Amino acid sequence: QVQTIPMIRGARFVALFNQKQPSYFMNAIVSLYACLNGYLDDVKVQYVKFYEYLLVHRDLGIMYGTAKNKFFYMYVQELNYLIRFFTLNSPILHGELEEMLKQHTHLFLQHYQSKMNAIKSEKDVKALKNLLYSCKRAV
Amino acid sequence: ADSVGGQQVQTIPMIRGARFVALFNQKQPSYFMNAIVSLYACLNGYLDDVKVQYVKFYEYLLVHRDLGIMYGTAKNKFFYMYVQELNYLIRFFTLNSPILHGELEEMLKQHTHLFLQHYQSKMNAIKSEKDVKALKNLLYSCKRAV
Amino acid sequence: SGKLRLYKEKLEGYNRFYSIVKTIKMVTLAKYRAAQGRIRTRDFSLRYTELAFSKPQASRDAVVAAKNALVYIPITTNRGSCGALNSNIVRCIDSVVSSKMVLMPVGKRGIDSFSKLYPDEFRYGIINDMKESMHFGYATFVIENAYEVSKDADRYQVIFNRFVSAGVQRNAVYNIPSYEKWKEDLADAASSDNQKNRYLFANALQNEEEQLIRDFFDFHAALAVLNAVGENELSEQAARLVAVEGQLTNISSLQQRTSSLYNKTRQFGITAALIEILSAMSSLEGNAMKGVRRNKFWEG
Amino acid sequence: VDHYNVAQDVVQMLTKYRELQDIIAVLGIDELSEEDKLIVDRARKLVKFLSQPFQVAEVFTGMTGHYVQLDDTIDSFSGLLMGTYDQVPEMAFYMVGGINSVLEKAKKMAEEAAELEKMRRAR
Ligand SMILES: O=c1ccn([C@@H]2O[C@H](COP(=O)(O)OP(=O)(O)OP(=O)(O)O)[C@@H](O)[C@H]2O)c(=O)[nH]1
Repeated sequence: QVQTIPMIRGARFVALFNQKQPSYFMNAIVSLYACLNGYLDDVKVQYVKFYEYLLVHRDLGIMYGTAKNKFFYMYVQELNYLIRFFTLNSPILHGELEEMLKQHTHLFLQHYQSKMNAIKSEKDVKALKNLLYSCKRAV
Repeated sequence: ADSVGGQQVQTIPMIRGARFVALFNQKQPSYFMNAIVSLYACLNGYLDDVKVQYVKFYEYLLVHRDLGIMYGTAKNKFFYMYVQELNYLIRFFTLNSPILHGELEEMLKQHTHLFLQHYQSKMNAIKSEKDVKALKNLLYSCKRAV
Repeated sequence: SGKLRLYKEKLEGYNRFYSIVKTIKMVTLAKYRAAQGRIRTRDFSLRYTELAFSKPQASRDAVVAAKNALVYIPITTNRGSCGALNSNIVRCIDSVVSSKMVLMPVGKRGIDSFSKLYPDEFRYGIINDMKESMHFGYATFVIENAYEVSKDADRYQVIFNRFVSAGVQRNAVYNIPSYEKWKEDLADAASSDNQKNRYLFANALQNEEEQLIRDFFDFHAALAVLNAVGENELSEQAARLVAVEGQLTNISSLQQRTSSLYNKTRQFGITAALIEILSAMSSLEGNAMKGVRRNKFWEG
Repeated sequence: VDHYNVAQDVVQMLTKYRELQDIIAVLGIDELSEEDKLIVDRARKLVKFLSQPFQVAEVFTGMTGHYVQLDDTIDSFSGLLMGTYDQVPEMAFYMVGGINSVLEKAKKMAEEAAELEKMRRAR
């Protein structure tokens, strides 16, 4: 099974398309940009939904104190119209967008995926499945 | 279903299915006693050693003839295929009953032994231009005789 | 209606096709289930054969300097439906075509493919009925014919299929240099530091008599042929099972596409016939006209 | 949510059991991986556990009927999927209601087996 770059991103895109409720414009576009730029290459397919949830409804950098962005924090819903206005590739919002994405990817791979890859107990497996079910149904 | 090529293997279920599917060929309706007896014989394996082509002839001898009486070997007291009034006894008492089960098996065993010993042995030894035709005509006649 | 039954006949044919193909799967699975044993008992007969013939040489110097017949013995299956094995082998042979190429293919498909493709180069082919197990005698028959085809041959090559796993069937090559070139290399591996791994093996053969060496050469050549045909059979049955499954699914998709057109046709046929009748009913009703009513209208 | 997760897990296991069933046809169960031989054991227990004896047939079949509660069914299947009841024999799930019935049937089967073995040793 040869997995080139297009194949990896396509699979991640398909997983992201799984939705139950309509998504806010800022959350959806940000997640699409992250996947398009390869930030989810290291993230396993089954963990994409959990990765997306942490990006929208959580903030890892603030949690672990490694964030320095001035404005581009995803809890700021007001940024949606700023993104709609300029673009996600504008120099105004491009640098901070990359920085927060890199920090979020680095923290997720370091803390969450590493632990999820080291689960063998049947009880823990059941807990992980329940967690994935909840995340898939909620962003 | 696997017999379309592959040289279908003759297990006991197949060895008995073929006889069943060959006993179902008939022209005139069969008296209940004759039909039930023939099915029972094929069900318990008395026709396993009988070739599929000779089944109808075997059934005809069982019904319209009595090999045991012919060779003076029959030992049953009442259970004979020429007693057409046993039909209602069989209807009241199933063939799998001690009243009739013992004699039924004895008659079937004796008839099967005599048939293999005398008739089928000669059939497998037919080598001629007229005997083969006579055998073929006989089998066809027995096909539509019972 | 004939049109509706045309689909029904078409779908009737596809049904029998599925049954027959499924019967093919049953046959191959039995042969594969009994041919799976070699997987356990292989990879040990050809140990000193490696030393005799294993020479990772370049692919150009070997064929460029051919002054004598280069004989090829591709392994091909008698029956089709195997897959791309025969096609790839032909591609592997087409890639090595030369002036001195002689072909002695194995199997009807190889003969049929190469008799048309390479009539002049093709001399004749060997055919084995897949009734007994692939034995030494068959390999000895391949070699004897190969020598008689071209005794003064620079090399004899065998191109077969190696069954790596149930879903992996690669193409493998056994190149067998004739006696003169082999004994010359065996003489250099003995004297010289070059070919260290073969130094002890070569000197242990030069000590013995020549006839023994010739017998040794033929014997190991036969073993290589025996391995190739044995593997090519196992790859064949494994490939046929994969291919037959593909045919089953293709014949199932057609059964689901011709059934829809048959159930769509019956619905349209019922609707149209009924519409025709009602149109005639309405025409005969419209042409009818009510006459003057001859009743006591005043009496009311 | 627990009901939905259990139901989807059961469906997934049954679907996998079908593909594994076809794989063994070409291979044999001994070839399958030990994950796919624990999954072919749990699935068979599930198939047997979805049967049930109905009280309407208490007369013509002779077996006391069962009326399994919703919560009891969810818990029983959830435990089975995890692997808690991996020691119970397969037949203990056949024509039973709930998890307690499974335990009772298993004990009766164990007692019957012990008595038969004890009788055999005597002779
Ligand atoms: O006139 C001769 C001389 C030698 N030879 C053959 O050359 C080889 C030399 O063989 P070796 O010198 O290596 O050993 P050896 O005498 O112990 O051999 P064995 O009898 O144990 O096999 C042996 O195989 C011998 O038969 C002949 O056949 N004829």
